[PDB]
Amino acid sequence: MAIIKEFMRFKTHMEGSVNGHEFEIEGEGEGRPYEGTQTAKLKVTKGGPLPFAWDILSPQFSKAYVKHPADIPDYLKLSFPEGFKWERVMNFEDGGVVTVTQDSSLQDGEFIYKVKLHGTNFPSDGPVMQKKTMGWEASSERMYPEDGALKGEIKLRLKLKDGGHYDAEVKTTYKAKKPVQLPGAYNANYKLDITSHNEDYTIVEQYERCEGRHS
Repeated sequence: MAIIKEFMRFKTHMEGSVNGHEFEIEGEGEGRPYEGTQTAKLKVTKGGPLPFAWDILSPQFSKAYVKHPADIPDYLKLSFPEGFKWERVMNFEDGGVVTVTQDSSLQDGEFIYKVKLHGTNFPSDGPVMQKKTMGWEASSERMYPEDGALKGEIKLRLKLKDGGHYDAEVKTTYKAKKPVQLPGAYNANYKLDITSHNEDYTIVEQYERCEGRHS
């Protein structure tokens, strides 16, 4: 219940199910919220090893860490200490769907994230269930004010191991727990990398850089 410092830590917990496969993940991260950089270390605590591509989970692990110029109100930083919630749908090009709900708060000097995720309708021979993906390309989320919340739309592109790409259309609503100043439409430009992973992807490290700007 405080301020966002130049250096901030986070703890995260995810409960999810993908194609009937139940799991939980606990993680710890850190970064520079005003620089727009962060890292996270995630561990599968239940249901590992996962039978599907880690990549569908990585974008679910932190919008307080977006670099904003002074002219674009930082709605999601402004939401603290009480914080914000978001809800997302990812529609993959072969019919697979992920939905996610998340709550973000600031407690005792650290961000606390709680994530719930459903994935379903991934084909058994597709790249997610066959683990044939190799990270996300850099992307730009179009952010805009609507219904008193901040909305985001992204066309995400997953690289495939054997060539080509696999797309998801992503729509998210981000809502502060109390009214704070919304921005005009802008672009949130992300690069998310898996920096390490053990054999079976039960311990994974990620890095993300995100900066908001006007096009």
